[PDB]
Amino acid sequence: PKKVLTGVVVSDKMQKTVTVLVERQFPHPLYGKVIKRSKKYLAHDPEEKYKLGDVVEIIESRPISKRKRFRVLRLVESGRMDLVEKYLIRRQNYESLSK
Amino acid sequence: GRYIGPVCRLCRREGVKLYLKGERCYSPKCAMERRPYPPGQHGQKRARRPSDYAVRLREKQKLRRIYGISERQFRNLFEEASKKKGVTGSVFLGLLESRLDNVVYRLGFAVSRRQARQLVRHGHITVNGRRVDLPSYRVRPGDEIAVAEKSRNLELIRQNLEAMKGRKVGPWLSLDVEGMKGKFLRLPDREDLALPVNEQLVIEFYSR
Amino acid sequence: RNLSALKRHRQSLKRRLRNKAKKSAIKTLSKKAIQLAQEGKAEEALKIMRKAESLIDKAAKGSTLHKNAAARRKSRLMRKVRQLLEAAGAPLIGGGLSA
Amino acid sequence: MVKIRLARFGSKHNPHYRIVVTDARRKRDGKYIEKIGYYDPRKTTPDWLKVDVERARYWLSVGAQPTDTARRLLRQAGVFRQE
RNA sequence: UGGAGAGUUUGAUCCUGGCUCAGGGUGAACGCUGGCGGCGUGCCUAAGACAUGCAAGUCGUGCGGGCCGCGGGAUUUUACUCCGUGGUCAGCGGCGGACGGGUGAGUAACGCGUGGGUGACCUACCCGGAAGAGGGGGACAACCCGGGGAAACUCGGGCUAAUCCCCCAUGUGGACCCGCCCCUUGGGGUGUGUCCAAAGGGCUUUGCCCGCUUCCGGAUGGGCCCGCGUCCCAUCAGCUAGUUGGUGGGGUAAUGGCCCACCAAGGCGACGACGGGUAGCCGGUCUGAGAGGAUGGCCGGCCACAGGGGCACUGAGACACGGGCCCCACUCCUACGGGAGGCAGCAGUUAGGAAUCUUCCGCAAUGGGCGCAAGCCUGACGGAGCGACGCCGCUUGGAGGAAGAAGCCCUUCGGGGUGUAAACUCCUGAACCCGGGACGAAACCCCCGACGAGGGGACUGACGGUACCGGGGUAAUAGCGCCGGCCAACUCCGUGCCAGCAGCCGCGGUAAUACGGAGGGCGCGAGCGUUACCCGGAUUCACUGGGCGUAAAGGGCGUGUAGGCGGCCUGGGGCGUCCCAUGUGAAAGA
Ligand SMILES: [Mg+2]
Ligand SMILES: [Mg+2]
Ligand SMILES: [Mg+2]
Ligand SMILES: [Mg+2]
Ligand SMILES: [Mg+2]
Ligand SMILES: [Mg+2]
Repeated sequence: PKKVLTGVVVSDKMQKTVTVLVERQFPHPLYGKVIKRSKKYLAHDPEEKYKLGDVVEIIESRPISKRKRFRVLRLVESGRMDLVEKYLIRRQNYESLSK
Repeated sequence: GRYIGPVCRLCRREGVKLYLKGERCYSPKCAMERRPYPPGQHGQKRARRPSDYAVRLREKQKLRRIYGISERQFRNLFEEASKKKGVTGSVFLGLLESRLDNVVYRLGFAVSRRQARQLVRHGHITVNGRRVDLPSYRVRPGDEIAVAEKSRNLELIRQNLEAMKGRKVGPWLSLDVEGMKGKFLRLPDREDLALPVNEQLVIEFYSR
Repeated sequence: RNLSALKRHRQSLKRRLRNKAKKSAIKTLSKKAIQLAQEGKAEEALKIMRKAESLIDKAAKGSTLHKNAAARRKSRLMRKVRQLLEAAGAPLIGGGLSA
Repeated sequence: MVKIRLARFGSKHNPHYRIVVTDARRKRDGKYIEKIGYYDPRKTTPDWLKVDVERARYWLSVGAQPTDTARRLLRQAGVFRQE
């Protein structure tokens, strides 16, 4: 069955496209503890419809670009800017890590 | 393979009578009557207090030296016995005891295991009628172990099979003396054997 | 040191040539048709399309252009032509279009 | 064109074939689509030929050609024998 | 059904802790030694270079010729010409050359593994089903006649067949545009319009066989995409312009910045981007009590490569190991203009190296390509050969045989040891000789039947005069390591911190069970040792299963970012977690 993934929209800065952060969590093969881990997907939003902070389902799809390979199936809930907030700060930590 | 050298000479060293000659090892020596001590220049100086290791060694030496099977072959049989279901110490005994060359001897067709082994190599033995020249051949229960009718003549087959006329035989064996043949009824139960040998120690020698 | 199936080469060359040839017609004729529609030509622009259509189908009879590379070409062409004609006036006479 | 054919198992001077459906192009002893029988030419056992005839009939139904010698064995187990 | 530890820091002790040994393994190599067989296995190094032979063809039942024959005819005049047939050689045309076989160079990646997606696709030959093949026309090799080149070869001119190419027809049908319906990514259905088929051959000749064409399905094989998984270095921290997305093209069988134009300004990264190193991945293999560690040779699956680098053509399929073009490096021929070539196919040579095989036999079997078949091709393969490289089986005798030869060794001079060992008696009879002698092979095919089912018949064995069976028959090979402790096995000489041993601890300075020899002893045995490498023990990277006051180890102290962790009660949800069913988990291996 075409994979269905649910995540948070963290970018509408592209035409007909959204970046979706999908968290995943599981037992660590050796050390046991349940650990989180995530991935951004670029998903197809043809009616520039879903916006920054929406939770969406993402569905395994016939390719649209190099790297566009999922389409936005539906919307789960609006608003969730905390999640976007989380991602953004984590992103800015990065400056405070080089030389 | 197989040993070939001085023998009622470990009837010695291993401390105890192995009948390896059999015929003589019954009568004023397995060499072991005249000198019940280890061989060589030192063999009757005061016994060294032997190590936990030494002990385990000699004991397996003893057991193996009884059936004159070689270390390689002995070891394979043991590993076979370990991985097999049931009490490994015993099973091993069952298995050594299933070697044709030993059974040929247990049935009395020969007076020793080394002599028995030759009768097997030289075509003098059958199993269920069909001929078999492998000492290592595994005898299973129900198998009939004949002298080869062609061999039934020789001064040896005569003498030994005659000698058996009076003789009693293994609870796990049967032997029709007249028709020069035996049956292998079941594999021997530890109790059926009277071996001068503590097998639990042998198992122990194959730990470390 | 003399493998007699370099005969395969000899034929390949002949075939290469026969193909090259068929395809050249197809291109130069399609060009011609869509050029004519770009100028709003009922009769003449379809008249030619109709030939090109045919010439393609024929090409797909054997090895040249087999398949539905055929089909692709036909589609692309009778889209192009059709649109270009309504992009000017004039609709009618003849042709391989379902009106 | 897929095939019912022989596939060599066993050992040296000890052939045992497996009767297998497989693509024509595939190596002799390679990956097959189904085992559907076996065959020991030296008949060393009572059990020297065996064929899943319902299965043989299916593959034939979908158009696999047996080797000449495969069909020999097939017939012998009565794949073709009718009414 | 599974888990052993020991030596070594001190005068002694307990503890930390490293080093070391005992076990298992190997595509090994090296030393001493070496009898037989079966089954495995054998360039780990230079993906260095390669002499020679062989490794892919086949079809005359698609077609027309050339050359060498033979035989019939027309004329009764011998020239000229028609027909039939046998060699043989290519050519046109098909199907195969994309499989099979080789290697691991590159590749850290959708390459591989595993589970999914394709409404985004392809599939020659095979099977099933529906419907067809009616007219015309053409050319290019062969062959013939010329020219250029040393050679490779090559340029022109003329003739000609076909299942070669084209045109018109028929349109079961299918393709495309537009519409409408169902369905939902480009999936079905339908209506105008347009467009698209074909090839003949054989005959046991009016009726069958091999083919051809369109289309719908099947089967097998493949492309593309996605989730998850997949080594070392952070003393590599920022990276990115087809870059990230878009709209429209192009290209493909098909999606896609795959490619292009135009617009937008984006994408990626401490959950490690980028960079560097190393590396084919897996099924498995070895080891371990297990968790784990290590590994990917043989066999099977996938990938990638074919002197190095580009690239396309042809085709169902290749961007093609034994096809093509160009650049480069090499070797060869050259009449100096130019040409030929590519063992990581089987053998084999040479180089490198500690080291790795026969220029064997056969298409008899299995499997593959073409063929209606007979058949042909097949260094795939089935065998044999070399190497104790590995595993397994077997031999070098068996029973007698002294209070116990000789020699050698010890000796408190009584004796003690090698030792039932030898001698010697009988017995058996590896080797070797004679006789017979396989299975592996019943199909294709032919006959009967009906070219079906079924029945009958014949041909065929490289291994091989081998295996195996019967008869005869000789007492017929033993080596290597070790004996201070760990670790099984002790004595005499020699030697004097020398010569030497040595895995660790340590032996040797004139009485050495530790060096060298000898007697004797322990261990294993056609082997035994050594070196290298992997796991073990090592709970010594500690998830299972470790630690940090003085043994190595708390950051000089705070603040608080990410992150990790989170009191008590109730309700929803059901992501984690748990349960049932089910699919998957190929074969090999276990
Ligand atoms: Mg010390
Ligand atoms: Mg100290
Ligand atoms: Mg000390
Ligand atoms: Mg220690
Ligand atoms: Mg510690
Ligand atoms: Mg400290």
